[PDB]
Amino acid sequence: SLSLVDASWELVDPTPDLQALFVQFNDQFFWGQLEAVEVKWSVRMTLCAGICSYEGGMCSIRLSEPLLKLRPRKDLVETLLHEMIHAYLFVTNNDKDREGHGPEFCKHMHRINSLTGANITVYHTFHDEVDEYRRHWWRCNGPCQHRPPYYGYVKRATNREPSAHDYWWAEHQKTCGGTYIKIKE
Ligand SMILES: Nc1ncnc2c1ncn2[C@@H]1O[C@H](COP(=O)(O)OP(=O)(O)O)[C@@H](O)[C@H]1O
Ligand SMILES: [Zn+2]
Ligand SMILES: [Zn+2]
Repeated sequence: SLSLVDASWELVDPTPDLQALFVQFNDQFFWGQLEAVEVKWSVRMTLCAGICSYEGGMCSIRLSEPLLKLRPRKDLVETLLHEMIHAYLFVTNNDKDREGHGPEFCKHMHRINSLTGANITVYHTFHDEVDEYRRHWWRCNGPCQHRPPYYGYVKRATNREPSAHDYWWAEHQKTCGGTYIKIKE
């Protein structure tokens, strides 16, 4: 069975094996196609539970140890599978939907949920979180997408774009110099 909803889905895993999960899911759900993709824990990241970075090539996934270590297994697994769908669309040159999570995303999302009983979702909060999260997102198109601890992200409560108004702006200009493309609000 490919079912993931077992006894232990709603419970914290003190010793997750992220590499093993990746290998398993590449084989079971992505037809082996994610060979070039790598997956790492971050002990530093907090703006996102999960991210991808694409060299535009090699694809990287990062999972937030701060946000996931104490959460139920299901949240690690659903976050990882969400990121692997983005990775798959990148690897297969099928990431041309206008939306972040357009029809292509929902096909894999819906399909993997069918196979496993999981609930991968198009939103990037946890199912139990309330509505007190920042909705306006930018991502830098410079090298800092790969750079810890923000991976290019800026998440704000209003449409307040990254600018010289920001205390960190001059630094980012020197250390990256990329431009902040609007994504969430
Ligand atoms: N040097 C940096 N380069 C790029 N982004 C940075 C840098 N320093 C901070 N940031 C951005 O600023 C955020 C921290 O801002 P914060 O101090 O929480 O104020 P705000 O209320 O504007 O979010 C980070 O999450 C990241 O998006
Ligand atoms: Zn996503
Ligand atoms: Zn940048």
